[PDB]
Amino acid sequence: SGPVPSRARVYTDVNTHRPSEYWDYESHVVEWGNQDDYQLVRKLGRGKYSEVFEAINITNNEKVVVKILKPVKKKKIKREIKILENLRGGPNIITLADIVKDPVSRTPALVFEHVNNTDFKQLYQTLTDYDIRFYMYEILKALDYCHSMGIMHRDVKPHNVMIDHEHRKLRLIDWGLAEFYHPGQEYNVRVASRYFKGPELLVDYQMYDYSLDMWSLGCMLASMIFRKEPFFHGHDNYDQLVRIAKVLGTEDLYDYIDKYNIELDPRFNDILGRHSRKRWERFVHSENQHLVSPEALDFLDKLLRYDHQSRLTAREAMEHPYFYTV
Ligand SMILES: Oc1cccc2ccccc12
Repeated sequence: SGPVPSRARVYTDVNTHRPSEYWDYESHVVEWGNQDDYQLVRKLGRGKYSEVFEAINITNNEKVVVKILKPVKKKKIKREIKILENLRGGPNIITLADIVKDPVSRTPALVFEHVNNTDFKQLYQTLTDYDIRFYMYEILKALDYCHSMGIMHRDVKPHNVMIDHEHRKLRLIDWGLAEFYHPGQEYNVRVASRYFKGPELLVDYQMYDYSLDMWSLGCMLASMIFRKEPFFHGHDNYDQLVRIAKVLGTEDLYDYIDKYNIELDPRFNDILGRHSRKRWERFVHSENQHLVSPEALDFLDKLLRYDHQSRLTAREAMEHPYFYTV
């Protein structure tokens, strides 16, 4: 009679005991300042619904980042602004400094604190075993904080992790896919980048929680310690699950779908196959052995699990021996 329900093991009722104003983003009143206080300097990047610029606040001569959001869908922006305002000031959370509109275009624009980002492809080659442990712990601080605030990022990936390595500063950015956790709520599974999508989304199990973020974090850790980017290299959403199965075996996938009474899409019939559970040590090679340790492997094993309930919470992850040196 449908799928078996599930709930978060931590911060389960944090939003339930909160007033609706905190999580009712649809009712949140957004007030837009004048963009004339900001002078655009140069374009930094371009997203599907966003153009990002480096800018100067002409009232204090401070550099900022301006995200000109394309009004593809309102409420989503309301959701992102409400979440950004709720988390504003939290450890390693990007600071939303202002919300503005250009007088002529009337285009919505989010103003963030400036982060002097080190290129990922440049970072990935200079980071030591210590650096990986350090930055993973910084990400866990941001995740345990937003989960405690009843929020799941739902888009954890390297490009959403901004690091100023010189200043050892880290920020979790892009909260446009983030959502408020409400126990028993069925969410849209079309979230996260393919490589970091958790098995719950690929099997279309809508009653997921903060643990989705812990799966994505595990994908990042695996790519970093094994120097294989991405780790689960799917070519589509269907193939992505097949790639997870090629490492965690097809036995636990059926155990997981049976535990939650999940109906597998017929598209999986001819592509899924039969696979065995691999030892994490099989991914160790000469090029990555300086980043691997029994602690790192035990920690990874406890994040990359089919069962979202069985994964370490961000708070449990922070207590792992892998972080004793931080
Ligand atoms: O050093 C790292 C550790 C964990 C995650 C990272 C994400 C981006 C760039 C570097 C990272």
